[PDB]
Amino acid sequence: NLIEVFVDGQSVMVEPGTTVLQACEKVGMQIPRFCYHERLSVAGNCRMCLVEIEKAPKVVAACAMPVMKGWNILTNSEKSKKAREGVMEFLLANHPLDCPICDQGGECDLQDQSMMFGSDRSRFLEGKRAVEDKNIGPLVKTIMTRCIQCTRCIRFASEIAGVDDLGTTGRGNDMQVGTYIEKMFMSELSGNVIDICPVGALTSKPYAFTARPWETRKTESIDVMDAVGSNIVVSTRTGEVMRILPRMHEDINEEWISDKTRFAYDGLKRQRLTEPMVRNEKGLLTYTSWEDALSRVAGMLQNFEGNAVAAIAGGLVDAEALVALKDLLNKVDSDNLCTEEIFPTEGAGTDLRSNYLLNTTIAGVEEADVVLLVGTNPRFEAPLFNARIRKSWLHNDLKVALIGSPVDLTYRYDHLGDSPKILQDIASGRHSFCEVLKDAKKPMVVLGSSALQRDDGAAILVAVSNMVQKIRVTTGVAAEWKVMNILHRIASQVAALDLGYKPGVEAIRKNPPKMLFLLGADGGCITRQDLPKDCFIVYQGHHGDVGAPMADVILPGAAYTEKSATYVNTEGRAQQTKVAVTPPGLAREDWKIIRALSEIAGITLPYDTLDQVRNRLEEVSPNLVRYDDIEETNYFQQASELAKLVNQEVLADPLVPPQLTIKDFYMTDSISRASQTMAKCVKAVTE
Amino acid sequence: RPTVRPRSDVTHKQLSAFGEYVAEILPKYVQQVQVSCLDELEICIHPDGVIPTLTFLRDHTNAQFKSLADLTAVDVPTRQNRFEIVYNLLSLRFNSRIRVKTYADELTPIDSIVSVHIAANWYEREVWDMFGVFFFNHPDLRRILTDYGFEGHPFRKDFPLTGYVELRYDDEVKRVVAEPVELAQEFRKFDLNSPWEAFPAYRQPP
Amino acid sequence: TQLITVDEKLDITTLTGVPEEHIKTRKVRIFVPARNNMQSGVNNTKKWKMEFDTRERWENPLMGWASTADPLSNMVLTFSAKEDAIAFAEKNGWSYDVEEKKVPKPKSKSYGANFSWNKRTRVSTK
Amino acid sequence: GVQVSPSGEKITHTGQVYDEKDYRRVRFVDRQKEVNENFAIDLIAQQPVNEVEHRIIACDGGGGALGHPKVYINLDKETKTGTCGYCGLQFKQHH
Amino acid sequence: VKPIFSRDLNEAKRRVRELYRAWYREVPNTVHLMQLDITVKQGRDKVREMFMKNAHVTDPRVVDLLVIKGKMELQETIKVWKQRTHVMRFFHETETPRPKDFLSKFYMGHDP
Amino acid sequence: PTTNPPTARKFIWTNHKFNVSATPEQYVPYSTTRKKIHEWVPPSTPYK
Amino acid sequence: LGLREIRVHLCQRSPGSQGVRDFIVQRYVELKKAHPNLPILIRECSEVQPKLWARYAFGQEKTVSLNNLSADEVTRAMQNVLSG
Ligand code: SF4
Ligand code: SF4
Ligand code: FES
Ligand SMILES: [Zn+2]
Repeated sequence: NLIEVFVDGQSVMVEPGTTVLQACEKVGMQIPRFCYHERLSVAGNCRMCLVEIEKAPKVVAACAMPVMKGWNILTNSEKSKKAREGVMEFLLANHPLDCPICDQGGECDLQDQSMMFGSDRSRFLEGKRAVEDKNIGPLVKTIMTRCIQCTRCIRFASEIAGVDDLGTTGRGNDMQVGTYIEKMFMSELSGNVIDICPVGALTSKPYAFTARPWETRKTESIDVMDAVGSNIVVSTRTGEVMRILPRMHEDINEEWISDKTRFAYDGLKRQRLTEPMVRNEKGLLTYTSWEDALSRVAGMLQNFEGNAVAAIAGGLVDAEALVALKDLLNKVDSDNLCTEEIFPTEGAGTDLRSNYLLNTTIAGVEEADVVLLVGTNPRFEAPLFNARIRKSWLHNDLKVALIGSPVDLTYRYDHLGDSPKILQDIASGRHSFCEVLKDAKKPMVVLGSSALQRDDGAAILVAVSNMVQKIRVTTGVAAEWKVMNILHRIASQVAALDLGYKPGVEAIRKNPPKMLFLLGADGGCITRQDLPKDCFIVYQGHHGDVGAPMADVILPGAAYTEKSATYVNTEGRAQQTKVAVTPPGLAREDWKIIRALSEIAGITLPYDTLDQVRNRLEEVSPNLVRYDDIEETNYFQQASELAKLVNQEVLADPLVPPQLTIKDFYMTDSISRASQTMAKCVKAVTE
Repeated sequence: RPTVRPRSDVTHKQLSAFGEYVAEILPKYVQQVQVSCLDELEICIHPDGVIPTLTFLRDHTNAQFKSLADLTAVDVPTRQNRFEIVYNLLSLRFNSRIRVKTYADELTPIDSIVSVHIAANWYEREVWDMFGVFFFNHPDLRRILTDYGFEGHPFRKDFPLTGYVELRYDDEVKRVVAEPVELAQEFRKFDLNSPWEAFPAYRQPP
Repeated sequence: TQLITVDEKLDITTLTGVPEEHIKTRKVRIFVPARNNMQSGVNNTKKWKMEFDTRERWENPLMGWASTADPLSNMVLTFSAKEDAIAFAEKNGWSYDVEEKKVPKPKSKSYGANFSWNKRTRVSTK
Repeated sequence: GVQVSPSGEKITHTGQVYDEKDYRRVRFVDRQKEVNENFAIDLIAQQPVNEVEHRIIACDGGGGALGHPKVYINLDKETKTGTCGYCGLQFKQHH
Repeated sequence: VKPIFSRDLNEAKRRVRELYRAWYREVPNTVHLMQLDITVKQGRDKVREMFMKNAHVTDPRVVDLLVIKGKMELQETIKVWKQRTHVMRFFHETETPRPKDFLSKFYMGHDP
Repeated sequence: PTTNPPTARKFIWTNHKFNVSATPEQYVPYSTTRKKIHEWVPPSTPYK
Repeated sequence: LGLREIRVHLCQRSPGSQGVRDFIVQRYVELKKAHPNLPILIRECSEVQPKLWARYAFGQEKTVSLNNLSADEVTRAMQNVLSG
């Protein structure tokens, strides 16, 4: 099943069902594009891609044609270059000339194609059309005068964003693109409409006019704050964080990003800890130096020892910081290393890496038939897994089932119940969906980390594990296709479970520590009610919302754009944020602060460089130095035989995530709570 | 066509015949012959090739390339031998120009052409100060264009543009002293490479 | 001349004139740069590049300029192969972090599958 | 309108002012901080709106090649002053 | 690999010791004739410290190129081409060295 | 300008300030930007 | 002295880790039912040496490397690391 295709005399064997663009991308010649995104559907609208097809007198579009047999696509011919210069002349007939106004200065995809592919002088002397601007939202500023009507935004909002709101009204040059009525197009993934749009017609509103893409310097990092772990280009201008852009890696995020992590860059410059603060004798928090602050931490850490020195991590915390803090508290031998969000510790919490990961690969969500989802809203908690599940729901016949909290997704999802007892009903087998999964080949169940915040979270894990064991009884599946997997809403939770921090706050509520000190924790679960009176808490972190005004000595750490750090997604893949802008003033990196704390105490942590921290990471868990690789891992059968002996009971309440609607999606984990961009998002949504 | 510069093929065919002649006369000792567009002939030879190829071009009857224009490294870090040392010759009779290339790194030097061309007696000092390319048999090879103690050959691509050493007068020693460099404003480096294919004939294979 | 043979990894760490602070505390990257997402091009993604670790960039006390003490922060070095870039980083002595080229997988994009009789991949826009 | 700080510092029209404990004000003693009297924000409120009959207007800032490029402004939303993004001269439909 | 003038490490060390011989003859004439400030024992100690800075290398190619660089500094200090300030740039007395311990490097900035 | 005067605009200066270096009237430079990194203020009340 | 955290590093395709992979296949479950409070972490990595990093108290991390070690040898190693 191969076709001999000539591209200017080449000999490329391409599979059928392809395009002229996907034939020429194996050569390296790029036929110019505006309407065709690679990851959107084919719709020939912009007509820039016209090439000649070896001596047939009509030039054909590179979007629509399959190359049949032995065609020679003359990509650098007279007729194809006249077609490209003519279509660029017709695109720049009615384009209003706002290129010094425009946000896409160097990032215009049509400045570059007019500069390398169009003509020299326009013969237009008539008058351009002008289109009334819209009010789509406080994130997508839409100057629709310069829109080239290429319909790349309406296919994204109809197929992958799934909103059905952007479509074209009218005909001719009077055809204008956008919402016909005054509709606030504000969903998740509404910021990926901007980077899809090759024109600067609709662009970002918080990055309206602040910088320019030739001036900005483009570094690379991984995401935090949703646990999908997407690759991010941070574009920085003069040591200031200016854009966050998605970066292509086809497993984790295929040129998308969510609106939270692409407009929470403005959180990083507002309500940020810079200087170390110390509880004064009056009762306030006064700014001191590191030489006094870490000396007070060491003076209250040499006294309390053994077991009553604890730490709660959670949120935006590196997997290097947990290594340095885990050695820092294991040399004072207290294992009360807790987290913000609760994973159950009754059967194999920190052990056995198939009970808390995405054991199905995120590319392998496309290689599935039944996806059943218990608990969370995937549209809010990690939206890009829901983008992958919409791509798998579109491009092959994938059937969806959802248990608990009937919430409008981007599809129809076949809602079964609001209860955890129907997990036991499917595990025994009386429901119709047992016959539906018996009529299918590849299932996967997923179990988000907001149903595990409930009281019967271990009962939910035991019932879902026995249910998926009966699912593996019903379906003959391969051993390489693991079927039980868990998504998360906190990026540091999977890193703490890989490093062996005991999840939940079970150790804190069992033994109240004499000296807790919290590392970046801002979730509303822990306060001075389960704790003694003095208790000497540090906030070793950034963006003070809860954990810093209720603190004793504040140590300002760095953020996700601000250090060479290791973060793990739900897949088990750990990547490295590289440092883009250093943290302001006296704020340092988290492992740097913890190692200086160990130096100023009587402890001796064996670190002096970040590569030595990665060597200790190789010693403690050797998946977090291995980069851009989900390590293949197993032993779910021993986890199931381990958790079958756990005897727990669910109770009859409807399980529901805290992100029920979109009005509380836009405020999580102290960056979106602290910004004014996401405050404008909540203010726009709730009115 | 008044925009495009007009092309005469007679200089291209006589430079093709002369490059065929130089690759014929030195088969052990010429690697590549490139008669480019804009009608310049480039002859790329061995690091051992430089003394007898330039003696041939200086003293041959049809060559007569007596005057050497410049001796110049370019630093391409993606090669095994990073420095393309070029020698531009000039015929005072035949009105043409050979651009002789040769390859080097910093650890395999070239025999210098001071024994045949005394034009290059300062050009060797210029390229050894500039690129770290040592040359043999020189009278006094010396760093000349950077400072008396400027550690680091500056025109290598691994050298930064800003440098390492700044200078400042100090009243403590009552002399001009060297400091590690820090800048009042940074060098705002741009990304001016457009993402589209500029020239379809000059494309690398994947 | 006469030929010698030495079994040693070559290093020119002492003759580039670098300080000792800018050769042991640094980390370079060996990376294919990603395409800027509002653009749709290949010509940045084609060649390998070598950027350094981004050090600190404080505000100037006069007018808020980007004042820095790291002169290798503005350095980007183009390349053509990962093996030559790794050999350049070994021959200069900086520790590397190598990231592989994230090539796009070619999708099954057909115009005839946009208008189906039974499948859910129908486009309602046209 | 040039506003005044409690330290007496003129507020620059972009919104820049120095804080009362800032050490960067010591370049202003025995000298002066330059602030223009003609504020660019306040110099557009004196410009009247242009009542025109065109559905789409063309603006160049006056002079042709003297001012900004000849861009085209929609006037369909009568409740919003259709502005020129280069300049800021407000346009409005006659009906 | 085609080598530079010293074929092996023994001949390379022989030319290194000849260059150190020429520097040891070179230093008292430099301190007497430049109207210099340093002690001549401090100058010979600085020459020994600059040799021990680069003396952790194996390859005779880079040892012979360091001989070529040291011969350039040698001829620029014999023929009076490196001045008082250009000689005194090697000492770096305007700048205290960066602290090798972790705590003062933590305190003074973002230095790894 | 006695013969052909220039165009007079409403923002223009009616008196020429001369070149004014080493005078109390003096240009000195500054940042023309706001505080980009907003600090976190401590609360005015203690924890208990 | 007692033990706080067992830490088994595996390789999934190396032939020197077949005994410890078979031990985790057939008798990890009664080891967890004997000691449920102390965590026995299993971390897996391709082309790595099989390791038995045991953390006791005060940062004491004792290492056992178990390349080409069978099931009886790795259960003997687990027995004398549980005993002390
Ligand atoms: S999107 Fe339109 S207005 Fe903006 S730079 Fe491109 S051509 Fe100019
Ligand atoms: S708004 Fe952008 S993506 Fe949508 S049709 Fe217009 S140019 Fe295309
Ligand atoms: S690129 Fe094919 S029609 Fe748009
Ligand atoms: Zn105007």
